[PDB]
Amino acid sequence: DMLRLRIMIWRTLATDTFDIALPVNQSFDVWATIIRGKFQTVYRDIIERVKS
Amino acid sequence: NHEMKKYTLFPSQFVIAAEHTVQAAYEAQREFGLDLGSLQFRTLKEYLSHEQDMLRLRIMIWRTLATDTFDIALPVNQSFDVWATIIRGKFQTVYRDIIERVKSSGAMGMFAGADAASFFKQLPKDFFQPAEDYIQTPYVHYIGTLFGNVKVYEVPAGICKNLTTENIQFSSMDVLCYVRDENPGKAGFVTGDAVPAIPFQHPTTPALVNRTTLWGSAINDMHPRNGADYFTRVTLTMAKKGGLNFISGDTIDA
Amino acid sequence: CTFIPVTRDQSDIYEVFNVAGSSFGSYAAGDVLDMQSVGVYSQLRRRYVLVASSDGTSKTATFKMEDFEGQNVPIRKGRTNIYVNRIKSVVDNGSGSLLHSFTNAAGEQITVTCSLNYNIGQIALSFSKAPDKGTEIAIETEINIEAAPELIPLI
Amino acid sequence: EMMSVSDGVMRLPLFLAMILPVQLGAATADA
Amino acid sequence: EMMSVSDGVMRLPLFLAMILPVQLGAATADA
Repeated sequence: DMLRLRIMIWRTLATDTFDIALPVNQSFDVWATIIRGKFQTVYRDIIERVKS
Repeated sequence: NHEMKKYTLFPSQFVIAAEHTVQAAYEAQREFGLDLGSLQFRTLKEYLSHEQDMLRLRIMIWRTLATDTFDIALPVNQSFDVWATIIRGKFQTVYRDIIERVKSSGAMGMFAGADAASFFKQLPKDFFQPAEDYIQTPYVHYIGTLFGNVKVYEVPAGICKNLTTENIQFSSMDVLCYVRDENPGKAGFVTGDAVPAIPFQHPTTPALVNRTTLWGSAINDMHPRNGADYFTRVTLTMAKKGGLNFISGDTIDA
Repeated sequence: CTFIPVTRDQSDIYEVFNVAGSSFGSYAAGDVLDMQSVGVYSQLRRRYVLVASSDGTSKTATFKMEDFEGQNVPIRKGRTNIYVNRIKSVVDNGSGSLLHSFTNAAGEQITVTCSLNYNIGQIALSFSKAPDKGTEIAIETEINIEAAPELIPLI
Repeated sequence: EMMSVSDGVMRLPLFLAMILPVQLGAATADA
Repeated sequence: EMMSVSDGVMRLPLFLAMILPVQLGAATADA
């Protein structure tokens, strides 16, 4: 299992960055929506590259 | 007094073909069991339609003149309802300009990029109605409707880039708006089929060659009388003081 | 992870790709055609950009199919149009001519005359006076596949 | 070299699977 | 100039539709 994890982490090539610090004057709903949007975009990109 | 004028239309043609040899067909049959004729026929059949649909979009995007700009970044300390109302008002004004120019009425629609669709998917439930059981695909597909009138379609980033490497200009932040008109004499974009595709099968050549051809005629162009006024191109910027960009989730100069 | 049976040391996988057989239009030989493929192919009505940006001092411009295509291509008669600043004009005269006029930015009138050669697809343009600095010219025509039975794309 | 130890035996490739081209299409007929 | 291939025909146009001007008006009688 540890070797599986090592292979998966080592052979990755795609990278992305996203700041996660919560704004001072914002509730959790807006930040959760933004995070959901970002992750949906990431998965859309992975589906587009894979085409499956 | 009064005066008159005239306009004219005419269709175009298309043609495609495919061919293969007997030895290759027999080799494929013996090795893997595949048949070349059916595969080639099917590929031609799908590719003709696919190219026609892509050419339609190329035609629509190439011949627009109207432009508009807007900033989509959220304010740092604002909720989504107010921003959604502002978006709705801006888009209502944009659509009102089209009706003002063409002096008619009809359906409503819009073309959106990947990032624009991603932003639109973040709107509250009453503003945006997602498509039922929608699953993402890398095609040009329908993702739902917003405001209850406008139907939207998402253009993948790869298709946008493949358009951009041509002379056609388009970015993932660009948005195309259009109005479909059903009036008897007035229409924005017209299409039709003068002669459907006619398959042609040729007998085996004395050189042992099998060949198949397709031919037909159709019309795909914009209406000669006041065509392009039905379309506007809207681009969205992502730079304002005290805002957040969902691409990176960072404050902008604040 | 995904589980697959393994019984021997080597295992082979094969796939098939769609390939543009003929080098024509946007595509070339060996290019892959897929879901996101965009380009002109198997379509006869096409448009080309002649001048991206005028120099402000030229009165003539020539369009030859030998540039945007490999060789000479016949053109159907009475099916050509001229775009000036993405504004189209009437179709050409049947025999050999085309007449078009557009308004200058300062408000003057400029006339454009065109001479056509259908056999080799050559069109010559002449202006009454040089256009402005920022101006583009585009030409829309269609290929006379009847005259040339070849050049039909393949897959 | 010798068949007594490993690597000295020839190997038989095995045909596993075949992949066919995916469907093409677009949806721009609304306008 | 042969009739079989169906290009040498002279071809005839069609009427399609007629278009008339829309009505005019304004709503300023409230004041």
